[PDB]
Amino acid sequence: AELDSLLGQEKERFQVLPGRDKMLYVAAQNERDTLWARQVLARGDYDKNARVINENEENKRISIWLDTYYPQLAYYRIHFDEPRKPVFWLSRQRNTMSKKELEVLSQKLRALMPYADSVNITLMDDVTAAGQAEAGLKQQALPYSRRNHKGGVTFVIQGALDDVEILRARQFVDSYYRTWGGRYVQFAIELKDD
Amino acid sequence: AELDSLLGQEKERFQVLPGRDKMLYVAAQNERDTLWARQVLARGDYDKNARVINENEENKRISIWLDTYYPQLAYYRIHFDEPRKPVFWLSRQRNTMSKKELEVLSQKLRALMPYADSVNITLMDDVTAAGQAEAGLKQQALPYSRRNHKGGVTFVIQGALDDVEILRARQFVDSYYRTWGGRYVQFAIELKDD
Amino acid sequence: AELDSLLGQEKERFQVLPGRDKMLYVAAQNERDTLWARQVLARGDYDKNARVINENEENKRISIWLDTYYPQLAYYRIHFDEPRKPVFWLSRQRNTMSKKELEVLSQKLRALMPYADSVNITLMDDVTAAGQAEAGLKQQALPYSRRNHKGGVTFVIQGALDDVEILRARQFVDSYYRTWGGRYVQFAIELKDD
Amino acid sequence: AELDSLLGQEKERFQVLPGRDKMLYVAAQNERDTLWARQVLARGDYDKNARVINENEENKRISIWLDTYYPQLAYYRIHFDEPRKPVFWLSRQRNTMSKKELEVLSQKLRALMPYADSVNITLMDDVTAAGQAEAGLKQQALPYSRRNHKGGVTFVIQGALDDVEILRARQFVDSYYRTWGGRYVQFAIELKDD
Amino acid sequence: DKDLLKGLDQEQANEVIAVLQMHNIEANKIDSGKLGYSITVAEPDFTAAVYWIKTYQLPPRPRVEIAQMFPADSLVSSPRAEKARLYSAIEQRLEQSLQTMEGVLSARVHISYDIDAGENGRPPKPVHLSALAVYERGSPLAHQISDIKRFLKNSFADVDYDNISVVLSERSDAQLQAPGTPVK
Amino acid sequence: DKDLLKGLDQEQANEVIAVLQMHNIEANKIDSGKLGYSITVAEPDFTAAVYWIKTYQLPPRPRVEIAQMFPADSLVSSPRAEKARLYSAIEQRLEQSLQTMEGVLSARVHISYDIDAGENGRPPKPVHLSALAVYERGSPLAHQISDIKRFLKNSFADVDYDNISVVLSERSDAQLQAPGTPVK
Amino acid sequence: DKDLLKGLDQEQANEVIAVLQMHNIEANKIDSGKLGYSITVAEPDFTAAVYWIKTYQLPPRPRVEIAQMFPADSLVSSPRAEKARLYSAIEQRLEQSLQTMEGVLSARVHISYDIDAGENGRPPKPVHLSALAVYERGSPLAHQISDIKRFLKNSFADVDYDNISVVLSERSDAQLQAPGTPVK
Amino acid sequence: DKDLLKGLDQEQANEVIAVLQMHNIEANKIDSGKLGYSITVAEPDFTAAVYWIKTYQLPPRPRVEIAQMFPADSLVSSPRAEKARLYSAIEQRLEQSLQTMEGVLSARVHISYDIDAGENGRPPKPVHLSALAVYERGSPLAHQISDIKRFLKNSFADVDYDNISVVLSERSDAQLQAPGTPVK
Repeated sequence: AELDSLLGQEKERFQVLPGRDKMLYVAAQNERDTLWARQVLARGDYDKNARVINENEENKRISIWLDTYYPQLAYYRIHFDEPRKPVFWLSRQRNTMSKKELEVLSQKLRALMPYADSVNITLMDDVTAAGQAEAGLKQQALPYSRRNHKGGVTFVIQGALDDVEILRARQFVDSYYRTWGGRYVQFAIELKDD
Repeated sequence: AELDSLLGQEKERFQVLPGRDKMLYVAAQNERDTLWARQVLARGDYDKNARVINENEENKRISIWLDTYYPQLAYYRIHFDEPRKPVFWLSRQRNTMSKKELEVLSQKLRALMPYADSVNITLMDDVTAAGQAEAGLKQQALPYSRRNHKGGVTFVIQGALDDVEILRARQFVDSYYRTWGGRYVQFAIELKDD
Repeated sequence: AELDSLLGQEKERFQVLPGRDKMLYVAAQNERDTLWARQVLARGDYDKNARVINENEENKRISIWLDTYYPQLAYYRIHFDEPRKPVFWLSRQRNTMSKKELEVLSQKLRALMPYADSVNITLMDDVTAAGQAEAGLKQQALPYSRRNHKGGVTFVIQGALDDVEILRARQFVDSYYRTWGGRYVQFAIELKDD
Repeated sequence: AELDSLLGQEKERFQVLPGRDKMLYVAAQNERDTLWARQVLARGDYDKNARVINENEENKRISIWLDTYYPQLAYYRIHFDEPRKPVFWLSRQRNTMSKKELEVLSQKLRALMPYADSVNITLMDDVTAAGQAEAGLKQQALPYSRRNHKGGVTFVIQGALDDVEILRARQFVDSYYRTWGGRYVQFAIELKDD
Repeated sequence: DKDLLKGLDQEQANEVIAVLQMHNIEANKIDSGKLGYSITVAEPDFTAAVYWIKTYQLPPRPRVEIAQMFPADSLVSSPRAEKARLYSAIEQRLEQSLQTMEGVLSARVHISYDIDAGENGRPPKPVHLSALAVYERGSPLAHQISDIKRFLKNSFADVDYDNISVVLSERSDAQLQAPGTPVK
Repeated sequence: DKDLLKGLDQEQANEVIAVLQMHNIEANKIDSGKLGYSITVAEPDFTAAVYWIKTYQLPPRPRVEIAQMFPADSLVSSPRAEKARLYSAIEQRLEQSLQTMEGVLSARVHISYDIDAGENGRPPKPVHLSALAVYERGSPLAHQISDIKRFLKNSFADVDYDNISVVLSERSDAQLQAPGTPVK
Repeated sequence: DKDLLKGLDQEQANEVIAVLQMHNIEANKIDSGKLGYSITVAEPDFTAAVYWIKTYQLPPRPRVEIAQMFPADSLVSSPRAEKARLYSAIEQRLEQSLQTMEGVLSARVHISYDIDAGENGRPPKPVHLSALAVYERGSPLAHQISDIKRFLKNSFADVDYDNISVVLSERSDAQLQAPGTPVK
Repeated sequence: DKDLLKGLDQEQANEVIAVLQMHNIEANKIDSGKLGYSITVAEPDFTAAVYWIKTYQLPPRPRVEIAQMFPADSLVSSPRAEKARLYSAIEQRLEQSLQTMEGVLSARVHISYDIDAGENGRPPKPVHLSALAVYERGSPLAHQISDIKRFLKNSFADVDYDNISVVLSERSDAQLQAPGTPVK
């Protein structure tokens, strides 16, 4: 039957993806919709193979492949807003890859994402990544100390933070890791006394 | 059947929107009307796809798209008072976009809002945004301290505020974030002792 | 049937208004008559659309439209004593609008009030608004301190006010906000010890 | 019958491997899928021999062979992401093997992995291995002391580490031993008082 | 038509209909004998009426004074229990007396309960008291504030004109008007 | 059609339907005699309605005041038990009185219980108190904050304008509108 | 079709189906009379449903407050037992009151139990308290943190704005959507 | 086919099948009336299933809290027994509250029992407490560690951010997949 109707009543929540290797894919949005769609495909029948992909898990699945075949690669996060073609950010500064094998890298990832059309590899400056993380964390009026390293920064946040600032922190951090991933900036909300 | 009658008795509460991509949309006003209209469409049948959009959620949905395809974009809030065409404010000061691709930006957003006719992109000065936030917060007679940053201001409000001023604060803040959004001015009502 | 008889026995309490956009309107006087007339129209049938408007809510509804399409507009309050044509006060001092687009502003508001004939825009001096607020609040013999701002004044009232003066205060404030609205003068009856 | 259907409903979880020595192999991903697939083959019948291999156990099985027939071999970890051909990392620095017998070493391992096509032996610098272990462990803001040795480093981590840093430690260590193995870098999270 | 409340006693049932006919839906106080009253509304207004049961928290709880929780049937009744029902009967009796002034429809009076003055070995605190009052329409409310505040000053031993807090409010608009049966 | 709750008493059953018809599913308060009421929803909305039973934690627990756990039937009732049901009856009675102000739909009042003042051999703490209040639409809520805070200051012995915490909030939008039976 | 839970009472059975229909498997609350309810799922989802019984530890244990373990039927009830059920009733009653604020769906309140202050011969510790709160979608949660923290400050004698720990979180996405019977 | 466990009650029988279907052998919860449930596996898997009864020590013992061993039916209940069931009810109630945070599936809370503080004639020790928590997949576990550790700090009188030990771990992979009957 049609997988758009084998899933729930709402069509807008999922988006089926006819991948290239005969397997069909359905793109959930979070971990409730993933357990919504991994329930259907494991309970019963679709008359072909079907496999639920997520935005925050397929991102992590590629990095299990990517750290072997490309270690010392500086990248942020892959993005599945339009899941027909993902936008895979890289560090402009910390990547010595030339434009020859970067197009090879747009073809190595397509072997992992059959649903994908072609990976849109772009470059982001590392000073812009640590900038907006700093320009938001002092915009929330939070005490911190930017410590830099060779290949990443770290914003340790300490003190006896009460509730108004402990909740402005988490909806900035979770709004940052949704945007940039967590491979260049680490937030350390380490909460102790005075 | 007619969705104006599949919803409740009151016609003025909702406004159906025949979007361009064959899906019909119904614009609720708040999160009670959204659960009023997301109840109808998920319980039963409309003989086409139908999808409830909100003013404060579709605003947030675009920003999940907009931070990937336009990071370092200074904008305030999109506005759905006339949902046939939204008014999407931008910073006049912090936007280096020329008028060529700003008309492209009025066409990238239409791919996300099929119900929309054409986005009315206008510009607002950042000194006017922080002005009325300051010229209201001292008009409510509230203690504060304006701290500025590169790309946003912050009004931390502290002291042992009692009940008369803690309630003049919230109906100013919620009357500000309804108007300007919360991407340029952050109010920190941090309430401690002396 | 006739809506003058579908409502209660008393004809003088409501006033029906045949608006221009095929919808009929009924003008209540307060929030008991609004729930009197929003009960009739939602329980049953009028053989056309009907919509209850209030004096203190439709005033607030326009300001949700008016702060987007005319921010930095200095106005006091719209008035529905004769609901066929409202009198919409503005600041003579703080409005740089010329008489060309002020007649446009008398036509933008008619798109929001179909029951209205034509908006009677007049001008009131800001020194007269803060004058009668001060010339009443010391006429009630109340301790205060007029603090001025750029675009509004504020009358904070403090001390251990006992019952005779705490009730002369509220029937002056509620007799002021009924007259001038609350967009230029804020009364802060902040009541503490010595 | 077909072993792809003798196993569970989900085809993507396992990957059968027709090895060269008449025995078929099925590659699980972790120790729940291994007990999922070692349950099927020991309960009943496949009409040939079948043997479940794991990523973290077959790695350890080779090292029981490899320390006898190649002691003083500096290697990190074998990798079964594409189990048709594994990538077996070696130390570029601590290996005096020439390219003649290294191709013999790509043929000695094939006698242990009949499912394998041909081992992809590559070389990794030892300063890059200890680099990313150090450049992550200070990126998590953890106290340590790098002590070096002739043929390995050691990151002892001590102090009264509380919960926020004791959990950033383990998802770095387990994300390191998944990548590099544990034959060159040892993490000593030794947790005592002051 | 549709059942909405059952088993009410009398003064709870008369209050609910007073709330409902304020909000333009008619009710029917159907007595069910010894099983209490019952209130039924029509079918198009069962939706709206069950909203106003929620906001007003109808049916009203029985109006509690302090002395209902110190009954003293046969218990020895420790000296805290005597001042509990002593002042509570004074709260009721001053309430009964303000209600018979000129124009006061209803009244509520609270007394500050300094009770543990003897147990701490201290002189007692000054008595504080609060008062509510519902006047007619048309009364000049800024002048009957002095009559009450003069009245129940000297109803106690050591009070001032600062320990008396009277916040009096005129009554609402009169509901004299028939709600109306729904249309068919 | 599908059974959802059984054995409810009256004020619990009227609250559940108020929650359900807020979220656009109709219910049917089916009385089952002495076995309590029963609420049944239709089959396409049994899914959605059992979600709103979970989030609101319906049926509501019986609204508890402090004096329900010090009944004093025939027990000697130690002097802690007297101040427990003393202040608890004052919590209820101030709640009953704020509810009869101008425009207050509902109210809740809590009192700080300094109880062990005599057992420690110390002077007691100042009395602190909190208040909730649900006003109408259209009321200017920043000015009725002073009436309450003036009112129940002098309802106790030693309080200030800093020990009184009143957070009053206007009521929600009126649910006057029929939910609707599902389509077939 | 396949039996999964038997003998449940009411509020345990309504919670399990709320968990199950969240994870896209339908259930059937089959009443079995006086032997409690019963929940049966279909055969292809009996595998998945018994996983979610394990992780959520369904059926839920009865929600325990502190005063259920100090019943005081006829026992002399030592002065530790009075403050145990005293503060426990205050934990419940503040929970009942936060739930009736503007937008709070549910709430939990804990009180620090300094109990042995009199037995050690010491002045008691400051009262600490924690609060949980589930708001609607769309509410600006960084500003209702001040209302609660102002409210239940003055619900106790000696607390500060540092002894109050309120971690409030908006509710999940609404489950309004039918799970679906499996295919044949 | 082959009998493996008999006489189980309900929550023990649902846990065993959850363990068994994790390890790819199907079971059959056969109710035997008032003699409890029964679990039977097939003959080729009776070997493997009785291994997993041994390692997991199934059937699970009833989950014990501290207050089950201080029942206080009619015994005089020495002051050690009051603080035993006092803190034990607080262990349960904080466990019930962490379970209703955002994403916590299950929780366990332990309290350090400084009990003999009054008997030694000493000031009591600081309260130490531990917490376990099972989150969803996909949650960033390094940041919900601060919410819990902020929450149940102020649930007690004198604790620090060093006496709180929270080791939270995300849940396992979902078992949604049918095990399978053996071949013939």
